[PDB]
Amino acid sequence: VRFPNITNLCPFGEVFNATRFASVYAWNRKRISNCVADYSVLYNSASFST
Amino acid sequence: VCEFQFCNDPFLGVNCTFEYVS
Ligand SMILES: *[C@@H]1O[C@H](CO)[C@@H](O)[C@H](O)[C@H]1NC(C)=O
Ligand SMILES: *[C@@H]1O[C@H](CO)[C@@H](O)[C@H](O)[C@H]1NC(C)=O
Repeated sequence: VRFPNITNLCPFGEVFNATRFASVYAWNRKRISNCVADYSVLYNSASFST
Repeated sequence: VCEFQFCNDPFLGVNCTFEYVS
């Protein structure tokens, strides 16, 4: 099974590992488009409570 | 591919879903 190199990945690190977060009243809404979205880090990582 | 407002007659002098720059 062969596919192109897994590059041009979507920057989930700019969302989950952000230095500053918004309030719930007015949250930050980042558009994620035109990429490879790797969710294995978010799913398997033990840093998340849920 | 933004919802752009263009001039009545656009020229060059001398909501977005896609963006790319070379
Ligand atoms: C945030 O950075 C840490 C650095 O130790 C990394 O282990 C973690 O997976 C990163 N979180 C995300 C969502 O990439
Ligand atoms: C962007 O689209 C939404 C939904 O149609 C609209 O309510 C909003 O006013 C638009 N923003 C601009 C700058 O056109």
